[PDB]
Amino acid sequence: KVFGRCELAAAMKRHGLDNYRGYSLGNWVCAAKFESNFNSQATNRNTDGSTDYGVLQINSRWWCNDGRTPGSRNLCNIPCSALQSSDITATANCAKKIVSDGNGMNAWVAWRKHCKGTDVRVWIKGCRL
Amino acid sequence: DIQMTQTTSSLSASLGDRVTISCRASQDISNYLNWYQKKPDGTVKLLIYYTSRLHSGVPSRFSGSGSGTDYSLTIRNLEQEDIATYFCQQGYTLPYTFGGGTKLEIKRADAAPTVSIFPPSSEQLTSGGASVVCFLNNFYPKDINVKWKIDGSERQNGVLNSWTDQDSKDSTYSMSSTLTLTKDEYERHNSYTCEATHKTSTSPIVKSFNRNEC
Amino acid sequence: QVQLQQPGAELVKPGASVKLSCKASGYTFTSYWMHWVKQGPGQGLEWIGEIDPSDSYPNYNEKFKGKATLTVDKSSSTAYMQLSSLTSEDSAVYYCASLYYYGTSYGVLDYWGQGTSVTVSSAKTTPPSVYPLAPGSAAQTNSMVTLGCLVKGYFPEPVTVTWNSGSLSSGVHTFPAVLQSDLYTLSSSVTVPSSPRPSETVTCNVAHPASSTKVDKKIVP
Repeated sequence: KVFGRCELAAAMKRHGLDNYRGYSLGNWVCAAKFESNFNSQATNRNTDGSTDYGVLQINSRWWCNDGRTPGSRNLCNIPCSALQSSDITATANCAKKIVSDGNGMNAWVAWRKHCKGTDVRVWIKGCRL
Repeated sequence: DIQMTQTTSSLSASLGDRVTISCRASQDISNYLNWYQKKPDGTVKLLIYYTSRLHSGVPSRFSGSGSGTDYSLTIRNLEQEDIATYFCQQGYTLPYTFGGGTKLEIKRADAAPTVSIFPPSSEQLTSGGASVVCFLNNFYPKDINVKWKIDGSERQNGVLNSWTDQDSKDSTYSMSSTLTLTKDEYERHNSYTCEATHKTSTSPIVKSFNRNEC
Repeated sequence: QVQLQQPGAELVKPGASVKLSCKASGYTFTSYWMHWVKQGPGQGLEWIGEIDPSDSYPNYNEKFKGKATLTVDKSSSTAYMQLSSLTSEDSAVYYCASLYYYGTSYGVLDYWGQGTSVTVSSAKTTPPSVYPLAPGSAAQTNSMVTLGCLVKGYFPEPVTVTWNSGSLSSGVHTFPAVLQSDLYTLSSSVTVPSSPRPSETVTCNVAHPASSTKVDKKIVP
């Protein structure tokens, strides 16, 4: 599945992501862009058995369980499958722990690179939230 | 889940000696070990996170160490508030599991129970009650095993104990060991003993009363 | 400045449910995860659950999946644990706590609450029965006589036991109010020189705020 900038922005908001840990919606919608471009099935093998899943590219070592990853901690208490879906409940909430782990959104390199410091507002501009 | 074991449930030493509380987890939880202090007060407080990082506020006295399956909290100069129970928890994964604890206690020199059995008050008997109280008082160690016996054989299905946490004056302990039979049962046997085993005495401490006393 | 207030006691009938409540302050409620640990009698602590206030997202301990039900209320800044179909075994002190200052990967709960001691009992309010414990005729009288009392069958706590309206009470030992079949039982044992009694007399004064039955029994052989 692929979400529309607003479609996603809506869901993200409907599952308390706005300002969470001080991060405003703009940041989570942009985050999803340069990460999966709103594509639920965007997987990515890593030279470390880890595989990043979902819109937000959540790793399978610490936060997710897929079976095939050695050193698994499953902190989000969730099977990776859940990050590949028509809804972001599992992805939104499971992202809440990640952003709550130290350095903010810098957990998402694409965000640090294409979003840290811009006027994220643009990304929700037109979306009736 | 991950089994967090602490082999020693109670540990004793004196106010000024170093104490070392152990904690061993089932699998390598890679330094994700935390130590919590539960004071008799009820409150719980974080002392160390991630094996050895002193939580902000804790006295440099507390020291954390270990890495792998073995860990341990080590208090340098045991003090006042230090007398509480110590738990260890793992952070490596869900569900979180904490150790069973390790209760500290001020070490004293031995003692022996000052036993003293009591026959059911006449009043209680009116209401058919039958409680044969026995008070072992001021002993140390607290390791004390009692044994109720009504007219020869032991009794278990009805005994009732209750200890008294180490006293602020010496240490010692004390315990009420009530036995409750029915009026009808009381009056059906004789020679009630309050048998008490306790390290300090090689010969088991006995104390009894036959109905025919007065 | 991070403060989880929490009701100290909570009496509950068996078969019913209680809704424990933990109220926060000093930080942005919804932006932080709420944790709850149980402490079984004479056992270790048990992690029971997790919940995110913002999207009300619970994270359970397989074991308790069905006993406890996490919930929260934002307008009030309060997390709630509801113990369904309460039973004997499920009587203990329940703590609410937070994951605040540390990185989620450390699983370090810091800034805990005080506690709620839930007691499951069907016994209605009941006044105790005080009984005097006088030593026997026998015993080649040793330097000390030890009297005692058996304030038994009351519910619920507390009950104050004092000897000689405080005057004597200075060699007492008051044992812990153990509970059995919905009721509690206490006891106290005074030790005083033989010279003082039966002559001068000692006397337990029992106080049961609830029934308000102030009792006092004579310790006479």
